[PDB]
Amino acid sequence: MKRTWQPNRRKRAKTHGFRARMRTPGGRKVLKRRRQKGRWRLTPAVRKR
Amino acid sequence: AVKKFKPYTPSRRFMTVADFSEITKTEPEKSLVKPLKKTGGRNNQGRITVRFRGGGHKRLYRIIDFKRWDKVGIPAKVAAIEYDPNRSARIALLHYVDGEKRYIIAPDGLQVGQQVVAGPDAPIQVGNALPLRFIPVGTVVHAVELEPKKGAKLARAAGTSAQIQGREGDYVILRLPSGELRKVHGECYATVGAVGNADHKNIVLGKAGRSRWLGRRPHVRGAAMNPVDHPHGGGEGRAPRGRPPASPWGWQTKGLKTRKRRKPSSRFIIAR
RNA sequence: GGUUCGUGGAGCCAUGGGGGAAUCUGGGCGGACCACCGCCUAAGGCUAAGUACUCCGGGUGACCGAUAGCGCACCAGUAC
RNA sequence: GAGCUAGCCCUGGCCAGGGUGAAGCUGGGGUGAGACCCAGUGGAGGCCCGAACCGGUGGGGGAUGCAAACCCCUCGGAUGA
RNA sequence: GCGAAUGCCGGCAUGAGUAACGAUAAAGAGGGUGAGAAUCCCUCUCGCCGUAAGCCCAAGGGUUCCUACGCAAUGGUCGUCAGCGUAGGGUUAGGCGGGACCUAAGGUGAAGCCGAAAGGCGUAGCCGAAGGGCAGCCGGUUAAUAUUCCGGCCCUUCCCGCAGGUGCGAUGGGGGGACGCUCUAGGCUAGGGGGACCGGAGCCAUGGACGAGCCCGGCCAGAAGCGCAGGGUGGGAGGUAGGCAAAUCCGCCUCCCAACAAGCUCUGCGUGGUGGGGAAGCCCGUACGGGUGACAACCCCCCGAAGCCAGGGAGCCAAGAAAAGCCUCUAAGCACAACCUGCGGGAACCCGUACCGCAAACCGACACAGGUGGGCGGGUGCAAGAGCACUCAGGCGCGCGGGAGAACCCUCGCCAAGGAACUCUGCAAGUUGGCCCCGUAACUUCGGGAGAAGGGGUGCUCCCUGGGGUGAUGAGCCCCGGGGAGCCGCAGUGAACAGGCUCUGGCGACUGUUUACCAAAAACACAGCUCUCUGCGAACUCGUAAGAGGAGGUAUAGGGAGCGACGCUUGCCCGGUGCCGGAAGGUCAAGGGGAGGGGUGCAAGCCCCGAACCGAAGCCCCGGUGAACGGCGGCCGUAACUAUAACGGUCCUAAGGUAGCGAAAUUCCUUGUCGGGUAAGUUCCGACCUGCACGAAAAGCGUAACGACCGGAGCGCUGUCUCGGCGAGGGACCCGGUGAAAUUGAACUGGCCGUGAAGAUGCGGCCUACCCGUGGCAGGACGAAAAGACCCCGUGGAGCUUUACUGC
RNA sequence: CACCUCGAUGUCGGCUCGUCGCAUCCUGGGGCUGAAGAAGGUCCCAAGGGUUGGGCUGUUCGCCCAUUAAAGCGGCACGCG
RNA sequence: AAUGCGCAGAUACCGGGAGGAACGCCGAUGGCGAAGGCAGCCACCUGGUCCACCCGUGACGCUGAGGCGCGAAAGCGUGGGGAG
RNA sequence: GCCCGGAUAGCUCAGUCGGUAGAGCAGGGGAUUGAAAAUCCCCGUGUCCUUGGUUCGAUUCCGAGUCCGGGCACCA
Ligand SMILES: [Mg+2]
Ligand SMILES: [Mg+2]
Ligand SMILES: [Mg+2]
Ligand SMILES: [Mg+2]
Ligand SMILES: [Mg+2]
Ligand SMILES: [Mg+2]
Ligand SMILES: [Mg+2]
Ligand SMILES: [Mg+2]
Ligand SMILES: [Mg+2]
Ligand SMILES: [Mg+2]
Ligand SMILES: [Mg+2]
Ligand SMILES: [Mg+2]
Ligand SMILES: [Mg+2]
Ligand SMILES: [Mg+2]
Ligand SMILES: [Mg+2]
Ligand SMILES: [Mg+2]
Ligand SMILES: [Mg+2]
Ligand SMILES: [Mg+2]
Ligand SMILES: [Mg+2]
Ligand SMILES: [Mg+2]
Ligand SMILES: [Mg+2]
Ligand SMILES: [Mg+2]
Ligand SMILES: [Mg+2]
Ligand SMILES: [Mg+2]
Ligand SMILES: [Mg+2]
Ligand SMILES: [Mg+2]
Ligand SMILES: [Mg+2]
Ligand SMILES: [Mg+2]
Ligand SMILES: [Mg+2]
Ligand SMILES: [Mg+2]
Ligand SMILES: [Mg+2]
Ligand SMILES: [Mg+2]
Ligand SMILES: [Mg+2]
Ligand SMILES: [Mg+2]
Ligand SMILES: [Mg+2]
Ligand SMILES: [Mg+2]
Ligand SMILES: [Mg+2]
Ligand SMILES: [Mg+2]
Ligand SMILES: [Mg+2]
Ligand SMILES: [Mg+2]
Ligand SMILES: [Mg+2]
Ligand SMILES: [Mg+2]
Ligand SMILES: [Mg+2]
Ligand SMILES: [Mg+2]
Ligand SMILES: [Mg+2]
Ligand SMILES: [Mg+2]
Ligand SMILES: [Mg+2]
Ligand SMILES: [Mg+2]
Ligand SMILES: [Mg+2]
Ligand SMILES: [Mg+2]
Ligand SMILES: [Mg+2]
Ligand SMILES: [Mg+2]
Ligand SMILES: [Mg+2]
Ligand SMILES: [Mg+2]
Ligand SMILES: [Mg+2]
Ligand SMILES: [Mg+2]
Ligand SMILES: [Mg+2]
Ligand SMILES: [Mg+2]
Ligand SMILES: [Mg+2]
Ligand SMILES: [Mg+2]
Ligand SMILES: [Mg+2]
Ligand SMILES: [Mg+2]
Ligand SMILES: [Mg+2]
Ligand SMILES: [Mg+2]
Ligand SMILES: [Mg+2]
Ligand SMILES: [Mg+2]
Ligand SMILES: [Mg+2]
Ligand SMILES: [Mg+2]
Ligand SMILES: [Mg+2]
Ligand SMILES: [Mg+2]
Ligand SMILES: [Mg+2]
Ligand SMILES: [Mg+2]
Ligand SMILES: [Mg+2]
Ligand SMILES: [Mg+2]
Ligand SMILES: [Mg+2]
Ligand SMILES: [Mg+2]
Ligand SMILES: [Mg+2]
Ligand SMILES: [Mg+2]
Ligand SMILES: [Mg+2]
Ligand SMILES: [Mg+2]
Ligand SMILES: [Mg+2]
Ligand SMILES: [Mg+2]
Ligand SMILES: [Mg+2]
Ligand SMILES: [Mg+2]
Ligand SMILES: [Mg+2]
Ligand SMILES: [Mg+2]
Ligand SMILES: [Mg+2]
Ligand SMILES: [Mg+2]
Ligand SMILES: [Mg+2]
Ligand SMILES: [Mg+2]
Ligand SMILES: [Mg+2]
Ligand SMILES: [Mg+2]
Ligand SMILES: [Mg+2]
Ligand SMILES: [Mg+2]
Ligand SMILES: [Mg+2]
Ligand SMILES: [Mg+2]
Ligand SMILES: [Mg+2]
Ligand SMILES: [Mg+2]
Ligand SMILES: [Mg+2]
Ligand SMILES: [Mg+2]
Ligand SMILES: [Mg+2]
Ligand SMILES: [Mg+2]
Ligand SMILES: [Mg+2]
Ligand SMILES: [Mg+2]
Ligand SMILES: [Mg+2]
Ligand SMILES: [Mg+2]
Ligand SMILES: [Mg+2]
Ligand SMILES: [Mg+2]
Ligand SMILES: [Mg+2]
Ligand SMILES: [Mg+2]
Ligand SMILES: [Mg+2]
Ligand SMILES: [Mg+2]
Ligand SMILES: [Mg+2]
Ligand SMILES: [Mg+2]
Ligand SMILES: [Mg+2]
Ligand SMILES: [Mg+2]
Ligand SMILES: [Mg+2]
Ligand SMILES: [Mg+2]
Ligand SMILES: [Mg+2]
Ligand SMILES: [Mg+2]
Ligand SMILES: [Mg+2]
Ligand SMILES: [Mg+2]
Ligand SMILES: [Mg+2]
Ligand SMILES: [Mg+2]
Ligand SMILES: [Mg+2]
Ligand SMILES: [Mg+2]
Ligand SMILES: [Mg+2]
Ligand SMILES: [Mg+2]
Ligand SMILES: [Mg+2]
Ligand SMILES: [Mg+2]
Ligand SMILES: [Mg+2]
Ligand SMILES: [Mg+2]
Ligand SMILES: [Mg+2]
Ligand SMILES: [Mg+2]
Ligand SMILES: [Mg+2]
Ligand SMILES: [Mg+2]
Ligand SMILES: [Mg+2]
Ligand SMILES: [Mg+2]
Ligand SMILES: [Mg+2]
Ligand SMILES: [Mg+2]
Ligand SMILES: [Mg+2]
Ligand SMILES: [Mg+2]
Ligand SMILES: [Mg+2]
Ligand SMILES: [Mg+2]
Ligand SMILES: [Mg+2]
Ligand SMILES: [Mg+2]
Ligand SMILES: [Mg+2]
Ligand SMILES: [Mg+2]
Ligand SMILES: [Mg+2]
Ligand SMILES: [Mg+2]
Ligand SMILES: [Mg+2]
Ligand SMILES: [Mg+2]
Ligand SMILES: [Mg+2]
Ligand SMILES: [Mg+2]
Ligand SMILES: [Mg+2]
Ligand SMILES: [Mg+2]
Ligand SMILES: [Mg+2]
Ligand SMILES: [Mg+2]
Ligand SMILES: [Mg+2]
Ligand SMILES: [Mg+2]
Ligand SMILES: [Mg+2]
Ligand SMILES: [Mg+2]
Ligand SMILES: [Mg+2]
Ligand SMILES: [Mg+2]
Ligand SMILES: [Mg+2]
Ligand SMILES: [Mg+2]
Ligand SMILES: [Mg+2]
Ligand SMILES: [Mg+2]
Ligand SMILES: [Mg+2]
Ligand SMILES: [Mg+2]
Ligand SMILES: [Mg+2]
Ligand SMILES: [Mg+2]
Ligand SMILES: [Mg+2]
Ligand SMILES: [Mg+2]
Ligand SMILES: [Mg+2]
Ligand SMILES: [Mg+2]
Ligand SMILES: [Mg+2]
Ligand SMILES: [Mg+2]
Ligand SMILES: [Mg+2]
Ligand SMILES: [Mg+2]
Ligand SMILES: [Mg+2]
Ligand SMILES: [Mg+2]
Ligand SMILES: [Mg+2]
Ligand SMILES: [Mg+2]
Ligand SMILES: [Mg+2]
Ligand SMILES: [Mg+2]
Ligand SMILES: [Mg+2]
Ligand SMILES: [Mg+2]
Ligand SMILES: [Mg+2]
Ligand SMILES: [Mg+2]
Ligand SMILES: [Mg+2]
Ligand SMILES: [Mg+2]
Ligand SMILES: [Mg+2]
Ligand SMILES: [Mg+2]
Ligand SMILES: [Mg+2]
Ligand SMILES: [Mg+2]
Ligand SMILES: [Mg+2]
Ligand SMILES: [Mg+2]
Ligand SMILES: [Mg+2]
Ligand SMILES: [Mg+2]
Ligand SMILES: [Mg+2]
Ligand SMILES: [Mg+2]
Ligand SMILES: [Mg+2]
Ligand SMILES: [Mg+2]
Ligand SMILES: [Mg+2]
Ligand SMILES: [Mg+2]
Ligand SMILES: [Mg+2]
Ligand SMILES: [Mg+2]
Ligand SMILES: [Mg+2]
Ligand SMILES: [Mg+2]
Ligand SMILES: [Mg+2]
Ligand SMILES: [Mg+2]
Ligand SMILES: [Mg+2]
Ligand SMILES: [Mg+2]
Ligand SMILES: [Mg+2]
Ligand SMILES: [Mg+2]
Ligand SMILES: [Mg+2]
Ligand SMILES: [Mg+2]
Ligand SMILES: [Mg+2]
Ligand SMILES: [Mg+2]
Ligand SMILES: [Mg+2]
Ligand SMILES: [Mg+2]
Ligand SMILES: [Mg+2]
Ligand SMILES: [Mg+2]
Ligand SMILES: [Mg+2]
Ligand SMILES: [Mg+2]
Ligand SMILES: [Mg+2]
Ligand SMILES: [Mg+2]
Ligand SMILES: [Mg+2]
Ligand SMILES: [Mg+2]
Ligand SMILES: [Mg+2]
Ligand SMILES: [Mg+2]
Ligand SMILES: [Mg+2]
Ligand SMILES: [Mg+2]
Ligand SMILES: [Mg+2]
Ligand SMILES: [Mg+2]
Ligand SMILES: [Mg+2]
Ligand SMILES: [Mg+2]
Ligand SMILES: [Mg+2]
Ligand SMILES: [Mg+2]
Ligand SMILES: [Mg+2]
Ligand SMILES: [Mg+2]
Ligand SMILES: [Mg+2]
Ligand SMILES: [Mg+2]
Ligand SMILES: [Mg+2]
Ligand SMILES: [Mg+2]
Ligand SMILES: [Mg+2]
Ligand SMILES: [Mg+2]
Ligand SMILES: [Mg+2]
Ligand SMILES: [Mg+2]
Ligand SMILES: [Mg+2]
Ligand SMILES: [Mg+2]
Ligand SMILES: [Mg+2]
Ligand SMILES: [Mg+2]
Ligand SMILES: [Mg+2]
Ligand SMILES: [Mg+2]
Ligand SMILES: [Mg+2]
Ligand SMILES: [Mg+2]
Ligand SMILES: [Mg+2]
């Protein structure tokens, strides 16, 4: 069966990216919380080239 | 005419395709005066604002000349009559003495090698465009400006045409394709003749497929949905409207006039 | 809209719309209104302290004592 | 949150091999001129059979499963919405 | 201060040495190693993939690659092995792919517009790719990289320079790039099949063969120049009022040559100096390569692409990207600049480059019988084929095994006689099945129904014979056939793939779409018909707005609604609701208006209420309108046999159901009543119609053709059945290894009659009964599972409706 | 009526397997009779064992076809998922 | 007579504009046509028919099953049009 | 089965706070006609469904019923 998780690095950085979060007052508050909460990773860790 | 097919396949039985005999040695359009890329997309920024649009062959817009007035006096030769998927009418490609090339929504009768031209000067004959105030009251005429220097906007959808009824000063009474009698400005240009391809209205698509090729998606009947969706929705084994026939949105769709009354546009019209 | 004030006799202070003054014998207010009697000066701006809070440092505790105490006394917001 | 699912937009890719034989042509015949009727060429089609691919009709099996929808046999579509 | 909250956390039990151990592709043995090996290594047998279970690329993953040490744990067993632990190595470009290029949707966004704030739009530009553009192929080496290192040959850019050409010169003009689907021609190539020819280590086995025997191999790359296919392309000279400057460029006119060409060009394919590869077998050989085989040969035929020349050709309608590179044109500028063409020498960055990659390394909590895009994907045979059988290369036997040889289950095979009697239903399973040739009915929209139905042939041997394509008009090679004799079996598409067929109803015209995870349908859609709104800053939709979709559309067009191919049709009622038209009237809110009255002042005043009357839309009222919401009768009496009732009477209305259908997907009474099929028919088909309660675009009645739709017949065939039997394998069972689960008040948990909250193992009486297991069956433990999904109750909640209320 | 069960007692019919009751359908006895005989009617004993296969409908039932010694009725949570 | 139309102002009259259809008088028992039919005016395309001269061919004629064409009105299809 | 409504001249119906009840047709006598219709002119007629009761008095008001017509008969 075709499931719900089809990995795509572009789609990730694009969707949950840092520059992504930073553009929307909504995404800016996410980073804000994650920081307060101590989250080691503020954005979904993902690497390409 | 209009080609017809033999029932060598159901749906091929009733399908009729227009005939492109008056399509001149063209077929492909001249990349120059058109074609511009044509942005397809069935909605505005975000949501769809017009249901059932989408799919349908790739198209190339043909930037056509809807105000032949730029070239007053400059004549031009009817060089060709091309096919134009962005409209029902056929378009006439014409080379001007000027060396300039443009397309005019090909009028009916218009023909290859013919010479046309626009202006007050222009001779009242199929092809020529002039302000309405010079077109001999009574003659039929297509592609008409609604307001001066604002670009032709009436009659131009195949077999369409308007007719001069008479004048009342700066205005001339016209009878548009609607049967509406409206006063239009005299300085408003109008090219004489009657669009053409008056047979268009007789093509029988033949199969759902054809509507699809035209970017026309399946249209769902209201009563045939659930009440969450449409005024006509639910009930059970079929069902009559059960209330004044409505639209997904609620407005009665059988009689209820939508034209807003206090529009300045009136006082220039007289029944439809 | 604010005030205890939910039209209430509903003033006062705010203001979106229309109308639209005056300079001190001018003008606002004392709960409709009017008259006396009084208070006060609008339509520019600033102003310590007394007040609030605790990320942070300290002292204390008829506060807990590793299922308690912060979610973590343990490389914990980590693993997952 | 549309990296599942639904729709659309942009740009690319894919569809074994068989069959049927439309229109048009071309020749012949026909007539005043024609319609038209024969051959042949022709290659049309939400056309036919059938892989891939896309499905998921009927039955069986599975039922703390290989699997939170699977497997087997059988069926649907397969140049087209 | 806890025994209970289907309490929470943790721990440990029960079921239990039980079910399992993840595709029924399969194993066996001999040697190694080793504390220990069914399970690791090697060899030899055997089976299994092969349009793959084999290769290469992209994504994703990220060291899982290789190597040396290792086994606790992880690998459903074992493990000396590992994709597992420790450590060490390993992934090297100017030309490959991204980037120092271009633009697509879409993002972002100078102007500018809009929003209470956040923020929302937005001509350019910028960003944005597997699209356009762009310079390398063949070999060789590593344990592990290679179009990256090495060798051969071949290219691209930039900077400087020398030489020779030229008005050089843009982010600007122009051209080009540049484009659909289907079908295709001519040459090539990839790929493959032959060889009486060439190069090969060997082999003659068991009856025969030393034979023009068997087995192996007979290639690859390659600048210039040549060839051979093609693809691109007119050349001149004049005018010029267009391409928002200019043009010598395009574009227009005019004349001069050429003209199904040539020339110029640009690809591709051959050939090419030359470089490189180079089996089988046999010997070392752990491994797992190396040698030898060679100074290997490297040649001739034939089949031949869905690939190449390619922007080739034809036809069709649904009429099929942009931008840069690249040419050409000129503006400023500069013309001791500058380009262009040669030829030298220099310069040439960043990132990826390991490995898995239809999977044990990606998505599915697992080394999960699932999902995952592109290219290659040999041979033979069967008409073809990417099908089916076997098999190359290559890769596997799926990570528990050994025995048994019960029930029962799974998948499977055969069966006497009969055959659908089985059942809701011939559900299932059978029958039929390929190709060639006969030959096929109603009805029909002339296509179709057709593969209708129903038959016949199909193997092999010998003789004769007709055509083609390739060689040259013969030879060989391939590709289609015709005929004439004869052979053998039960059987010739001798295996595998590959329709059971009729007759007749219902619904839907048809191909399509749907409830991902119980419905594929008579449902949705669909061409087509009608109604209605919309004159364009359209109507309508999204948005507070700007803005946008509609549409760069303009009534032969857009939106809404309903029907729903097509044929014949689509009656009557606008009285209530709706919508449309009514510059009169009645009513009607702020508002204008002030008759009149009031409160206070000594008063001027100041503040208050407030009748006429003038005040919209809406409503009332007058009209219209049905493919607008909707509606479309009752009771009596009548004909000279009866019966009925053409006719009559009278109430009822807005009018009183027309045609056509009718016990119907609609009929209650009803298996209605006659016919038909049947030995027998609540079903079915034809009828008749007191049609409980059809009926004309929520269409009516038909209809060819379609239907994995639903009903009723019949023929064929059968284990569906009478009625079962036997047999196969995977399980079940036994042995060794590993080892769960829901459940569980606790148990020392028999039967009958009674009793008991009214169905007791647990109470009474009586009867039975030594203790404990194993394989089975499922009546009970009101057995498990889900604090019933029905019902009702909560002044519980949600979704939906409307002439409920109140609001926006 | 609503007493156990709504923290679940699966609720028609068929199939399979039955087992029991008797208020007996058959067969065995027996008294009557408007019982000549053979057939019956009727009632009393008596289940020990028998109690057919089809068509129609989901049917239970029922109606038919063809037979039969007969083609019994009923209870077992309208016995039995 | 009643429907119906008319003070929300009809009828009657005047002016303007739209549209469709048929064409007064001439028209006559008239004419043309093979029949059906054909009537305001104009232009073009075209058939048939009579006369005079008696010039040319030289019987090439008549009819005509079947075929083919035409064929009022109503009616049917697709679209348009719509005053009476 | 539960609820609503109707039961007035021979047929089809109208009507009444209560009190001498009508219409159309049918039917009866005349007239017109040669004679039937049509058409004139004259006419009754109704124990106002039954049964209890209220009232001074009911077909007219109330209860029960009888037959007829209409609606409901669901989750089961
Ligand atoms: Mg996806
Ligand atoms: Mg990506
Ligand atoms: Mg993506
Ligand atoms: Mg840290
Ligand atoms: Mg980050
Ligand atoms: Mg990474
Ligand atoms: Mg069709
Ligand atoms: Mg083209
Ligand atoms: Mg938009
Ligand atoms: Mg946008
Ligand atoms: Mg957006
Ligand atoms: Mg929306
Ligand atoms: Mg266009
Ligand atoms: Mg047009
Ligand atoms: Mg169009
Ligand atoms: Mg004029
Ligand atoms: Mg629809
Ligand atoms: Mg629905
Ligand atoms: Mg609704
Ligand atoms: Mg919704
Ligand atoms: Mg609604
Ligand atoms: Mg509805
Ligand atoms: Mg409805
Ligand atoms: Mg529903
Ligand atoms: Mg219904
Ligand atoms: Mg309704
Ligand atoms: Mg509206
Ligand atoms: Mg206007
Ligand atoms: Mg109109
Ligand atoms: Mg209108
Ligand atoms: Mg209040
Ligand atoms: Mg108060
Ligand atoms: Mg007040
Ligand atoms: Mg107040
Ligand atoms: Mg106030
Ligand atoms: Mg005050
Ligand atoms: Mg204010
Ligand atoms: Mg203010
Ligand atoms: Mg004023
Ligand atoms: Mg003062
Ligand atoms: Mg003063
Ligand atoms: Mg003073
Ligand atoms: Mg003063
Ligand atoms: Mg003062
Ligand atoms: Mg104040
Ligand atoms: Mg005051
Ligand atoms: Mg005060
Ligand atoms: Mg006071
Ligand atoms: Mg004060
Ligand atoms: Mg002041
Ligand atoms: Mg600080
Ligand atoms: Mg501090
Ligand atoms: Mg502190
Ligand atoms: Mg303590
Ligand atoms: Mg602890
Ligand atoms: Mg803790
Ligand atoms: Mg502890
Ligand atoms: Mg802390
Ligand atoms: Mg904790
Ligand atoms: Mg600490
Ligand atoms: Mg500490
Ligand atoms: Mg740590
Ligand atoms: Mg998506
Ligand atoms: Mg997606
Ligand atoms: Mg031919
Ligand atoms: Mg097809
Ligand atoms: Mg299935
Ligand atoms: Mg299925
Ligand atoms: Mg089961
Ligand atoms: Mg299992
Ligand atoms: Mg098929
Ligand atoms: Mg307790
Ligand atoms: Mg507990
Ligand atoms: Mg529990
Ligand atoms: Mg145990
Ligand atoms: Mg075991
Ligand atoms: Mg057990
Ligand atoms: Mg298991
Ligand atoms: Mg396994
Ligand atoms: Mg050794
Ligand atoms: Mg040893
Ligand atoms: Mg193969
Ligand atoms: Mg295959
Ligand atoms: Mg990684
Ligand atoms: Mg490693
Ligand atoms: Mg490696
Ligand atoms: Mg490697
Ligand atoms: Mg070690
Ligand atoms: Mg070791
Ligand atoms: Mg170990
Ligand atoms: Mg281990
Ligand atoms: Mg260790
Ligand atoms: Mg393991
Ligand atoms: Mg495992
Ligand atoms: Mg060892
Ligand atoms: Mg390894
Ligand atoms: Mg390099
Ligand atoms: Mg290199
Ligand atoms: Mg290089
Ligand atoms: Mg750089
Ligand atoms: Mg650079
Ligand atoms: Mg760019
Ligand atoms: Mg750019
Ligand atoms: Mg991009
Ligand atoms: Mg790219
Ligand atoms: Mg392209
Ligand atoms: Mg590319
Ligand atoms: Mg490159
Ligand atoms: Mg190269
Ligand atoms: Mg090499
Ligand atoms: Mg090596
Ligand atoms: Mg290496
Ligand atoms: Mg290499
Ligand atoms: Mg290579
Ligand atoms: Mg190296
Ligand atoms: Mg020099
Ligand atoms: Mg020089
Ligand atoms: Mg030059
Ligand atoms: Mg110069
Ligand atoms: Mg130049
Ligand atoms: Mg340039
Ligand atoms: Mg340039
Ligand atoms: Mg250009
Ligand atoms: Mg093609
Ligand atoms: Mg080659
Ligand atoms: Mg070859
Ligand atoms: Mg071959
Ligand atoms: Mg030798
Ligand atoms: Mg021998
Ligand atoms: Mg031998
Ligand atoms: Mg021998
Ligand atoms: Mg022999
Ligand atoms: Mg030989
Ligand atoms: Mg210029
Ligand atoms: Mg010329
Ligand atoms: Mg070698
Ligand atoms: Mg050698
Ligand atoms: Mg040699
Ligand atoms: Mg190109
Ligand atoms: Mg360009
Ligand atoms: Mg200059
Ligand atoms: Mg310069
Ligand atoms: Mg140049
Ligand atoms: Mg040189
Ligand atoms: Mg450089
Ligand atoms: Mg750089
Ligand atoms: Mg590499
Ligand atoms: Mg690599
Ligand atoms: Mg590496
Ligand atoms: Mg790899
Ligand atoms: Mg692997
Ligand atoms: Mg690989
Ligand atoms: Mg796969
Ligand atoms: Mg696979
Ligand atoms: Mg693949
Ligand atoms: Mg998998
Ligand atoms: Mg495994
Ligand atoms: Mg072979
Ligand atoms: Mg063969
Ligand atoms: Mg084959
Ligand atoms: Mg075949
Ligand atoms: Mg095989
Ligand atoms: Mg055993
Ligand atoms: Mg199996
Ligand atoms: Mg048998
Ligand atoms: Mg049979
Ligand atoms: Mg038989
Ligand atoms: Mg077969
Ligand atoms: Mg067979
Ligand atoms: Mg027949
Ligand atoms: Mg048929
Ligand atoms: Mg058939
Ligand atoms: Mg043989
Ligand atoms: Mg034989
Ligand atoms: Mg076969
Ligand atoms: Mg055969
Ligand atoms: Mg078949
Ligand atoms: Mg259908
Ligand atoms: Mg349809
Ligand atoms: Mg279908
Ligand atoms: Mg489903
Ligand atoms: Mg289907
Ligand atoms: Mg549907
Ligand atoms: Mg539909
Ligand atoms: Mg229609
Ligand atoms: Mg229709
Ligand atoms: Mg929007
Ligand atoms: Mg647009
Ligand atoms: Mg419908
Ligand atoms: Mg028909
Ligand atoms: Mg009405
Ligand atoms: Mg009306
Ligand atoms: Mg109405
Ligand atoms: Mg009306
Ligand atoms: Mg009015
Ligand atoms: Mg007054
Ligand atoms: Mg008063
Ligand atoms: Mg007064
Ligand atoms: Mg006073
Ligand atoms: Mg005074
Ligand atoms: Mg007043
Ligand atoms: Mg009004
Ligand atoms: Mg209607
Ligand atoms: Mg109708
Ligand atoms: Mg209407
Ligand atoms: Mg009667
Ligand atoms: Mg009727
Ligand atoms: Mg019918
Ligand atoms: Mg009937
Ligand atoms: Mg019947
Ligand atoms: Mg019957
Ligand atoms: Mg009969
Ligand atoms: Mg019958
Ligand atoms: Mg009816
Ligand atoms: Mg109707
Ligand atoms: Mg209707
Ligand atoms: Mg019908
Ligand atoms: Mg039909
Ligand atoms: Mg289908
Ligand atoms: Mg179907
Ligand atoms: Mg069987
Ligand atoms: Mg059996
Ligand atoms: Mg056996
Ligand atoms: Mg067995
Ligand atoms: Mg008991
Ligand atoms: Mg006891
Ligand atoms: Mg007891
Ligand atoms: Mg047992
Ligand atoms: Mg049990
Ligand atoms: Mg409960
Ligand atoms: Mg539910
Ligand atoms: Mg309540
Ligand atoms: Mg409530
Ligand atoms: Mg709602
Ligand atoms: Mg219970
Ligand atoms: Mg219960
Ligand atoms: Mg319980
Ligand atoms: Mg129960
Ligand atoms: Mg049945
Ligand atoms: Mg019954
Ligand atoms: Mg019972
Ligand atoms: Mg039962
Ligand atoms: Mg069950
Ligand atoms: Mg059952
Ligand atoms: Mg006039
Ligand atoms: Mg006259
Ligand atoms: Mg005549
Ligand atoms: Mg004229
Ligand atoms: Mg004379
Ligand atoms: Mg003569
Ligand atoms: Mg006629
Ligand atoms: Mg007519
Ligand atoms: Mg009566
Ligand atoms: Mg009455
Ligand atoms: Mg009555
Ligand atoms: Mg009488
Ligand atoms: Mg009475
Ligand atoms: Mg219920
Ligand atoms: Mg209900």
